[PDB]
Amino acid sequence: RHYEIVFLVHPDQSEQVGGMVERYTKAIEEDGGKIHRLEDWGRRQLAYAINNVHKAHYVLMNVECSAKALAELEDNFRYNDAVIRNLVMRRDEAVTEQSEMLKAE
Amino acid sequence: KVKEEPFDVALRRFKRSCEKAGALAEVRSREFYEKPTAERKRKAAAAVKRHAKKVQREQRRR
Amino acid sequence: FFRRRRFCRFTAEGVKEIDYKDLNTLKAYVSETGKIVPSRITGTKAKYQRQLATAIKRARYLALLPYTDSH
Amino acid sequence: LSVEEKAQIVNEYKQAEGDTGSPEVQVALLSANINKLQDHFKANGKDHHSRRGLIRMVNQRRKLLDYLKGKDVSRYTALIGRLGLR
Amino acid sequence: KTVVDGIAHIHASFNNTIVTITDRQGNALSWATSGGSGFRGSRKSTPFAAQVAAERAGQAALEYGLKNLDVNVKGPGPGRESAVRALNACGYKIASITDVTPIPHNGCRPPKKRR
RNA sequence: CUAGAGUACGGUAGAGGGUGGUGGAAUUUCCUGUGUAGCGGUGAAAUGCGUAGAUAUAGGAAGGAACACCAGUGGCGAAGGCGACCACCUGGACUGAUACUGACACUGAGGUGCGAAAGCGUGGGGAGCAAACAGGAUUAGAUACCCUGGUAGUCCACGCCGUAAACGAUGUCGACUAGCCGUUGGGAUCCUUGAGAUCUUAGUGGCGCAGCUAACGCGAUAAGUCGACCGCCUGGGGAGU
Repeated sequence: RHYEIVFLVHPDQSEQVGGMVERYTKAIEEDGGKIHRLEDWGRRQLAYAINNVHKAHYVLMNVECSAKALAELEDNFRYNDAVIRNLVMRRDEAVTEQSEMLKAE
Repeated sequence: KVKEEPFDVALRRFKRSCEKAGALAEVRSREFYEKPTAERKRKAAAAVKRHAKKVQREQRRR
Repeated sequence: FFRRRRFCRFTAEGVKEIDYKDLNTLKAYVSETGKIVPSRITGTKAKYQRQLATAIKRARYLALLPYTDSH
Repeated sequence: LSVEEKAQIVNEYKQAEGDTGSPEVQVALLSANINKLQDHFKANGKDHHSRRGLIRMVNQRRKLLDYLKGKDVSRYTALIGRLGLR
Repeated sequence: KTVVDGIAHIHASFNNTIVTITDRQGNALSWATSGGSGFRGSRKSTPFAAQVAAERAGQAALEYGLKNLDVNVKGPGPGRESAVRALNACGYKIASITDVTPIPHNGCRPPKKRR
């Protein structure tokens, strides 16, 4: 429960990422997991080279699903070429919205 | 990294910035492998040389 | 007393669960080369120094902070 | 073991008390927890540091039975047969 | 042939010092070593011999121009900083000086300790 | 009967285990460009590697193991041991409030387990390091130290062996006995701004009075004053044979 999936996509797929949001989160709603934030940090420059690119498109997302929808997005990120890194987390708490992109501008 | 303005200034800004970063004593400890007991002697002798230094200075702080 | 106030950079505020998101905080605790500072220089309490080292290693993984001056 | 799985057992083998101290409460909680772990130790075989915790609970269970037998017999066999031990 | 704004690479071991003048493309123009200046022994490892080989690389570099240099210093040995002072002695605008140093985070294990 | 002991309830801290996954720096082998005479090594040299284009230098690919800085008289574990990040299962300890059980405890011959490293069996895997070994040097002599190479092994799965300066050279458990300076984690009280204050438990360090000790030295983490159970010692070799 209460995961904090953060994943970044390819800079050439940042146009297509709007359909990529609901394509993943609709399957979570099939499991029975509500989503408490969905932030899109945008196109930024990395600190180093990840498969010889330098821009990305960060996607922040906090999901509270059961053990099956976690098995979904664990596999779908591995079977993609848009997404280049991911990080699944776990907190034992709830989620408020609008963390830092106000302050990051 | 040191950019540049006379030249003698940027030397001493580079000899010092390398040492204040490090990577000169660490290279010198890559040329012989210490078994982890001998790395527990550095952890033992340096802890004595710090707690005894906090007390020997108090004699100067009398 | 600069090493004294930075202990209160986390304990005077209710910012106990630090995140790997506030890069404006984490750049105060990283040296010019990239390596992480000790805790007798900042003087932070060792509860938070352990908690500070995780948020570096996660932000380093997401390419938000470099490792060395090479890349 | 979960929280409500503890509350399911205390409601069942209560001695009309509302109280969690009696041996029929304590023996019941341990026996439900030994049976849960037996499939943890069929996947994890080389988990030795967690094998050590299970033998604490087994030896604790044979000490409360002899305290129970060392007081009464009627309370004893009404608990052995209701869990299927020995 | 004409190139400008080259890069000077300095490799400094405990027994020898190798200096190479290149371009941004990483192509050899002029290399010069401490052993080629005729020292060959205990005199080879001195920081004086890292000035003789430094200027001698800086004389076959004026075949192509190269009025601007970018210095990468690499190695633990002596003559690590004496070679830089023997670069603009030949009259080269040194822009920036940069440490490059191979430091393994864990790495392979090194050889055993001498006795 | 509730002071030992155990349960139920909040709450923190951790390189405590096991099963997968993913990183970045560096080393080596290989490919390709530029470029041309040495590189490497040492008290000093030599064996070695080089125009059949090395070292250097830039681009690319493959693969293996270890996990800088944080890191500390710092933590956790019954002991051996345990440091990349995340998920996954999973053991115990601390701290507070509160109810319950009402002595349910301690130790333990025999017996049962977990046992560093080197080694052994079948199968994988082969980056570096490196016994055996080979060559050079030193040397009256040099099997040795030092130098250039280099195999089993170290790595993984499964099974075995059971010893170490397996060390705090100190069996486990319980109760009393002046102080002071540190430190991990946790509640307190407190004027409140604290770089706060004092007190109290659970650890982990430095000095020290009584006391003990052949002396050195330990000294609320006893070798002090006392209890309960167990193991073990009886001159040196011969011989842990």
